[PDB]
Amino acid sequence: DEPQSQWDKVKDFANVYVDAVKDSGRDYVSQFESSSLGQQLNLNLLENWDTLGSTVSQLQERLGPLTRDFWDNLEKETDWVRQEMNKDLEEVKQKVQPYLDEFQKKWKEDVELYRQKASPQGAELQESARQKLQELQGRLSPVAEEFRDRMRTHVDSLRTQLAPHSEQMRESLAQRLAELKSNPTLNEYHSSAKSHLKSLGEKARPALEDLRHSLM
Repeated sequence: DEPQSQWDKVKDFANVYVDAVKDSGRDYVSQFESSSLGQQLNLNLLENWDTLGSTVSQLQERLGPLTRDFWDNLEKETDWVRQEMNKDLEEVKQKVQPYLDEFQKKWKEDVELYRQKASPQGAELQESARQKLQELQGRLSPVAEEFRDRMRTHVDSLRTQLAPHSEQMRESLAQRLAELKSNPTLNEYHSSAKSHLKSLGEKARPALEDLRHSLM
């Protein structure tokens, strides 16, 4: 029992780590979801050119486990980061009272949920499901274009979104425990959903500030 202004501080980082993990999910789902629909979509542009028929030569066959992959994948992550968004908010403020390890604890949780989204089993699933060939051409037909372009763009964008989110996650969570442990300062603002990414970069580790500016 020691009321003062700790509930406000804890509530800060609470949404911080959530803003990142949540931002990575929306971008992670866009790529994956774009791969499946983009596979049959691209192939169609090729056939429609003249053939005008389309089929399930692979675009559909792959689209099956594709959408289903990211589905259950993000389904857990998103559902977690979300439910934890508000939960952790009142959980961290209620844990600080009794003096718990919500700080080091959240680190084990956040990293857990990230290990999933960050590690899309679907990426290696489809990749290994075929194997016997790398990023290149070997089908002769014009279909290799959409396929190859999709194979590369798939893992490409996937790592493109996780690339930054990965470095930021290491910085946020890092300074996080340091903020509650060191206790540098405390702010009072019921941040709902307005420039949450901007305000974060301004008070985040020396690396996100670069993106905060270059991002209307």
